[PDB]
Amino acid sequence: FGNAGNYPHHQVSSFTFLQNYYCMYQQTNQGTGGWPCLAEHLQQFDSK
Amino acid sequence: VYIIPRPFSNFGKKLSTYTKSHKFMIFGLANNVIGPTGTGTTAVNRLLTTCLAEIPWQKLPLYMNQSEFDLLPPGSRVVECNVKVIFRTNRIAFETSSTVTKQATLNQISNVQTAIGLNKLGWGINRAFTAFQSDQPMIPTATTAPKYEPVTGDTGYRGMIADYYGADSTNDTAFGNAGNYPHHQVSSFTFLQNYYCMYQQTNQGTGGWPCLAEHLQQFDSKTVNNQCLIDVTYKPKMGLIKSPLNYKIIGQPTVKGTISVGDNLVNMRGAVVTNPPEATQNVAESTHNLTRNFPADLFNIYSDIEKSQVLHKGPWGHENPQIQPSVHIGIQAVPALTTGALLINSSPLNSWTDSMGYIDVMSSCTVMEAQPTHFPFSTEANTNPGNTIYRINLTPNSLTSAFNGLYGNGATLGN
Repeated sequence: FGNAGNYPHHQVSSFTFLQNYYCMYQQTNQGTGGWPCLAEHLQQFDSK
Repeated sequence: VYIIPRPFSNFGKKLSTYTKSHKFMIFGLANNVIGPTGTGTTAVNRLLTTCLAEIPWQKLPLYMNQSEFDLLPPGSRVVECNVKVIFRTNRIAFETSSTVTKQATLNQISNVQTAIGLNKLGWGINRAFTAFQSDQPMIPTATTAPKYEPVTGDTGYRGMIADYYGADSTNDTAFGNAGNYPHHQVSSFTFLQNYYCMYQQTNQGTGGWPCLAEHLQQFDSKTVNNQCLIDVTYKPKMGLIKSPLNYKIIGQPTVKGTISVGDNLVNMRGAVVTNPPEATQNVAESTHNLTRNFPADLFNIYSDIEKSQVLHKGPWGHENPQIQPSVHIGIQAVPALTTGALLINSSPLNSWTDSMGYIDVMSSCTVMEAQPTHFPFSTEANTNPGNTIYRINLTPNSLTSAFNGLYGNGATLGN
């Protein structure tokens, strides 16, 4: 509420971020072979 | 009647396919002020340079990675393999600096240029990776052995393979906040580390710079933009890419009565051949050829990492007692360098605006094979001399494509 505190955003159009991005896990020795291929599981367009 | 039906062992043929979307980047290397002899060995010679970046559609890794290669059965041969590229776009700098010279501009005039056969077929050499210049830094300076495999003066740079695929779940040098990334596997741009140029020395032979311009096409980039300008393919004349199949020694008389000599009067040609042009001259050349014929069967590869080994081996792998010739075509994509707006006083043209092109390239190939066996207790895959395959060995490199033709590749190492 406040000049400056936690805003109704949605209720009054506001941008807000998508606070999570995604990634892949993998360790070292208890199992191993390389980074699989994301590229063949998500499509890419020329944005514009 | 009643025929008792014979046996049969039909060994099937594995036939795979591979693809990969590489995102390559080129720079508009300023029509490369020719660099004199890259080596203190050929010292008096030079390289007229182009920005024509080289797409390695001949080095196995452009198509498949470690494993896929790794797992190919013996006798595995690449059937055909293709590349198509799209001028996804190019980017040119914006001088803020006013500095120098180079007047700042929102203008932009750039132009793509592609070319095919030149490489192999014409009069040039792929000599790249380089060593170069400060602002108005697109012309370059140190020639160098073209890099496909990884290079190192103990520190190392490169790894085509690893550039596209990253390291091993354990390998240190990569994996890391900051070390050798899976790129391909997770879309990344990477550069086309080789550009192409032409060699030529001074006095033992002479007449001027031939005309590249009439051996590569040029488009107004923006026009050709986001449209694919490459798509040529090669069906290697002989692409046995894994150690061949061993013919087994279990027939009968003399052919295993003993391991002696079993030779015979055939009256048909059966050995690989050789041209040795005797260039000798006194003000423009005088040549002489001498066909040399030679042997056959020892192996094809070893280090296993000889995936970074060449593709079409038409000049050395004679399959069975016979013969043949030919070279994998070659292919280049790029943008002629954007000239600085060097006002008034430029009456030399030598100021060059940094510009980088993002070319989108997809590579694919087939390679396939069988795993037959004709002997009941024979261990390995096995065939017969009927084909067995045969290599032809030599002291130095066999056809070292990293140094210009005479159509086939001379077998000696340049620069």
